[PDB]
Amino acid sequence: MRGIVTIDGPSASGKSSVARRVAAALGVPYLSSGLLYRAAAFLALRAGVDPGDEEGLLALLEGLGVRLLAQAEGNRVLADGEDLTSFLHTPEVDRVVSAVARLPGVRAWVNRRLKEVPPPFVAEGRDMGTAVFPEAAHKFYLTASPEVRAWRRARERPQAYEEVLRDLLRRDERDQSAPAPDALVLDTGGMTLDEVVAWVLAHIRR
Ligand SMILES: Nc1ccn([C@@H]2O[C@H](COP(=O)(O)O)[C@@H](O)[C@H]2O)c(=O)n1
Repeated sequence: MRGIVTIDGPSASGKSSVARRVAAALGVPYLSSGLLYRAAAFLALRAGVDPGDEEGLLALLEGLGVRLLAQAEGNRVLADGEDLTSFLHTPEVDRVVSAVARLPGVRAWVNRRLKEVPPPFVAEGRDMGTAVFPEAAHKFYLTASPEVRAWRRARERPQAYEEVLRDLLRRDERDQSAPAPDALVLDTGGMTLDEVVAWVLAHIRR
């Protein structure tokens, strides 16, 4: 695989772990777009800025040279040389990331970073196959019910399914990229993620 593979889906749909596994199996990097949005949210929080000031947030993001490091075991984000990754998959970031992800300048910043990487790679996100790499040769979209998404997210947070589901449902209401028209759509509530990885790899290697 010498081009680009995109794997998009809603939160906790499995696109991150599937992308990491598919990429490892192909011997190419994977790019987690969400980790960049999480980093922008975490930095805006810690910086004490009003995230509605896009100009100031973008000066902060550009000034700290925030960069995505693709490592086979999992991506890392460094800001002024500091690895922020351990602070990004937390309840506070989950709860505020939507406020910065909707800012056009922040999406442009994330997309610029991603579009810098030389192919091949597997990129995962919400809109990798639609907004960022519409030319990708292999596109996949993973669907998942709110219930299985809340169950998976709860496994990785202090909160339980009951609360996570309420949170995800309110977030869903609050906003969206649909699958790309040429993406293979797979529901991760029917197939196990191990089966999804195998199925995605069989399509890529054909
Ligand atoms: N391509 C992407 C990836 C993530 N996001 C935003 O980043 C937030 C975090 O990403 P994750 O569900 O992939 O970890 C998402 O909830 C969403 O707000 C996005 O808006 N577009």
